[PDB]
Amino acid sequence: NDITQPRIHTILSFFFPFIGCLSYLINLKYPEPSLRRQYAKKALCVGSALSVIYSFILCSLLGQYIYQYDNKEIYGYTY
Amino acid sequence: VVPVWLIFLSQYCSPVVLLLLVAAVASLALNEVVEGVAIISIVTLNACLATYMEKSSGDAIGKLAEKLTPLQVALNKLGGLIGLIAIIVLVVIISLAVIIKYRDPAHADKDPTFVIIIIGVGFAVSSIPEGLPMVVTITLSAGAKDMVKKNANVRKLPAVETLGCCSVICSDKTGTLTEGKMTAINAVTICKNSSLSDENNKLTKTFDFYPTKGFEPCGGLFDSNELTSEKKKEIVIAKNQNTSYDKVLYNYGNPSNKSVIVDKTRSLMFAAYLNSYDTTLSRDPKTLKWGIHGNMSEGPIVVAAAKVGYSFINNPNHKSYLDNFQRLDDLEVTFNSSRKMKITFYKLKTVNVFENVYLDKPGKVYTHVALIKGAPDRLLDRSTHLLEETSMKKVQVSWNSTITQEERNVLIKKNLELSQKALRVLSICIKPLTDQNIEELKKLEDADERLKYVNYDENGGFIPMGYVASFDPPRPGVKEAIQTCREAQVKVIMITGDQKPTAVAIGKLIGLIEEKSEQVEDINSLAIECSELHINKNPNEPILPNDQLDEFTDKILIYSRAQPEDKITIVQSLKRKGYLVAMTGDGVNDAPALKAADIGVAMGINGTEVAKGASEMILIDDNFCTVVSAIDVGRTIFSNIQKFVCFLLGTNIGEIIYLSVAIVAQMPFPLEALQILFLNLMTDGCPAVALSREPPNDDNMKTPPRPKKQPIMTKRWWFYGILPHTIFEALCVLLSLAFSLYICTGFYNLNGIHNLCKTVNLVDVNDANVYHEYKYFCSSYEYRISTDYVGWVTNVSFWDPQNNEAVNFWGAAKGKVENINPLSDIVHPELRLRMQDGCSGDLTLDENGWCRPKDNKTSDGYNDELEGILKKGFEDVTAKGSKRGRTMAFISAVWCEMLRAYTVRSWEPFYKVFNRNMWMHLACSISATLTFLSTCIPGITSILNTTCLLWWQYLLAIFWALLNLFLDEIVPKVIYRRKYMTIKN
Repeated sequence: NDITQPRIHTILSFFFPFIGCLSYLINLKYPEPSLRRQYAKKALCVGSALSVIYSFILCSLLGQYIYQYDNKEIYGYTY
Repeated sequence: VVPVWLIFLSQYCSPVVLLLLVAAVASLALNEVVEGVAIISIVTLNACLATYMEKSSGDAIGKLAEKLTPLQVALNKLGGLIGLIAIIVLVVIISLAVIIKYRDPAHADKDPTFVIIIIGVGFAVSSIPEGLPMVVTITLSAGAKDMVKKNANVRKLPAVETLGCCSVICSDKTGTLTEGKMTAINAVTICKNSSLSDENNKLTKTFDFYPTKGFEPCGGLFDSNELTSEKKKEIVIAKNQNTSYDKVLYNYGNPSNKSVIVDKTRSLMFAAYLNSYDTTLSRDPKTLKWGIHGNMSEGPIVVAAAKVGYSFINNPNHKSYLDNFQRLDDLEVTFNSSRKMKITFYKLKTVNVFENVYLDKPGKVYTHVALIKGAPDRLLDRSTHLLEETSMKKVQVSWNSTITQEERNVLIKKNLELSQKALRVLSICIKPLTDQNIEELKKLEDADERLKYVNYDENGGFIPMGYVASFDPPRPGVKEAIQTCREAQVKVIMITGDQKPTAVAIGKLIGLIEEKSEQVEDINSLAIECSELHINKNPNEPILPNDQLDEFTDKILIYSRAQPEDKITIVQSLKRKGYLVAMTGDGVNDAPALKAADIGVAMGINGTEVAKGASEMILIDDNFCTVVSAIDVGRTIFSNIQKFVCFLLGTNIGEIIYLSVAIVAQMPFPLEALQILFLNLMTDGCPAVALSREPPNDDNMKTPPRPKKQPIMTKRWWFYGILPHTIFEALCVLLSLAFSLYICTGFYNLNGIHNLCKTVNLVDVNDANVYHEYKYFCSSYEYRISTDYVGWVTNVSFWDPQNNEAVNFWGAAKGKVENINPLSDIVHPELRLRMQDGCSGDLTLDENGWCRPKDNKTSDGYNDELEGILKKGFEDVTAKGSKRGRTMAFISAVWCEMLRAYTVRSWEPFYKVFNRNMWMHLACSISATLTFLSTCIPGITSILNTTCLLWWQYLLAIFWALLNLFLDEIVPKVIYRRKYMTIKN
């Protein structure tokens, strides 16, 4: 019934998105109307959205700066 | 229980898993095992989740209330049919693609027939609903868990399925609809020639108890006609003070008010109390809450007595007063549903007086008294004499005159008025007796069954003194629950043992009978007594013919004067009429009725072991409203499976449609062999399985009950939901693939891409007129988005003369160029410098200066490092562009099928119900994250054959999926809303 630890998990999820989902996974036992489970739902939503966005950004950067440049091939304009 | 390993092994026997294992033969045949293994991975994951949920249902069921469910076997059959149809269609499409010499711009080193066969196998594995048994198991187990959470313990898994389709509820009034805490409300005193009476009848008068809160003993008796709410609330005020209600109004229950009327009321209450030796008032040991022990029906008499005295809490001397009246245990008549009265015998401490009411009879001394309590309808008819008030001195039994017909009607219409207002009435009678009368009663060979001597006598010794009316308060939520049932079009029938006017009154109070039904006689049209269920209108006749009973009782809503064994007839009639009967009972004699009912319901704590062993579910809540929530959850359990099957069909038909269109239109296949297996795993399993935990819709408790014969897919889910999503998804994915290939390689169809690569023919040496084929140059047009330049660029492949090997050159020239001439000024200076010195040795330079081998270059070593030639399997710019385009199409397909999960959930527009489920958020983001990561992880991309995209490429791939969210904001769910969700046009 403590609101502090799901909030801590929500904040910490900004540096590792899998933490937010773990937050909802761990305290599902608590009753739904409790503030702890509501903040756990918020943690899961934040973790999921940040997971999608972080995967997008990481993959885009990885492509544009590694996979765009195969070592052996040659590149000219706009490369 | 079934062994866990046996449960895990058994789930592979479902038809869809069997079909997937049939497709897994590719791992043993001459095919790619690295892609056929993933089918086993999907099957193993589904089996693991399903066996976990089945094992958990084995815990939530059985131990908490004490092989396939018909829905499960029907849905397994449906999944098998879907798999067979998909396999047949894909077989036709793949045979068409093989008869035509179809081939891909990539996969040049492999045989096209094997590639297209493996792609068809992957499409078959996707289109077969391999997750259907797993989702049905999860939905049923989670539904049972939800039922247990809502105080409804289901004993059998099939009970969860059958509850949603239930169309009638039969519940006992007492215990289920109304709480068993009966409290006294009025009491009527009967004495002719009395000085005080109601409406100047001079024979009867009514009295009212206050306060009337549950089983609380303190209070008194007052006059009904004078106690308004204003005078009642001031009596409630200062109730903590000692007994002083006389300051407000005359309290007839105060023993200090020794008057004739008070004497009669005391006599009636003392006669009532002596019949209640089986019950006693009590208080909780940890809370100042009153209570009652013993029979529930006898309870309110003791509480009523405590308000006029005759209780240990009022005076400790009451124990000796009761001890003065010894009891004759030999003649006691026990109460049961067949007799409907109970008789007790006691000895008096006097000669011919009882609570100042005189039983004087010449030549007889009445040392004993017989007290009777029971239903008025079985004691009033045999009444012989009443009490009479003589002058203003004493009340004596009127031995002088028998009860006339008008005198009987005096009691009759008062009983009629008191039985209304939802009050049940108990009539108390007496018979004076002597020692010789007790000896005669003991000499009777008959048991306590008849004891006819008490009721009938040649001297007419049978006196009813009055009535006691008690209210049976309805449970707090029963009215809302019945209103919800009416909105759900599930018929609600009350079965009760109370009298017929009482039954109709309590039904009207709790809302079974509306005031709008007064246009017809609700007294007889809906509420009937059980005596009417026989051809002759009396219980002696056994039964009434079925062909008339089924037609007579189809309008009836309330049954009165019922018996536990009669419930069987009601269940049979309703079952013959076509309803799915859920009947409630305690199990003493109605266990066969519960068993014969479609959904037996044990009455929780009050129910016996037989009821809990015969019923399909147990109401631990001890409340009727739980059955309504039970029907709601049962309906949600089928609705979630319906949504899941809609998702499956609407995505896995669109897959086949766009594959067929790609093959027909000579486009590259929109998905790889294992890309489609990854798509299947990332749109079923997650988030399609997350549809199993959807909360109830706003109209799932408003639609009529689903008939059992109704198919899972009504035509409403075909004209909208399935077909308009398959067509839209095919359009979106095909347009994404076409625009993707146009952006990435400059052409959108296989003919354009293949003609885009230049080939040369070399005549064989050992075989005359036989020609080998090679490629010596490739072009491509790729759209570019960058800070420096936005627009088309051209990329080429050629045999590099400086490095003497095939190389890939990107961005040779800005804008599309028909024939790239490296000696021109348009070409990038590096490419011009790399070949301006001329071709390397023995090579040709006539056609634009590219390095093509001369016509005499043939050797039997096909693709064996021949100079001037790109090797087979080398990734030309055409092949790389096609791979990038197929990656964008794959991501678009995943985000098009996954986003359907957000519009399947409810017919309401998705923006209102977005946050309604969290498991769908988890599964949707898992799918999205694994889609983005599968195209950038170096290990995964080497087997999925995907290449990592640019940021604007990812936005372009996703946007073709968000265009499929116009399935909600435009058409056709708006059409469905306007045609069915609109309350009125």
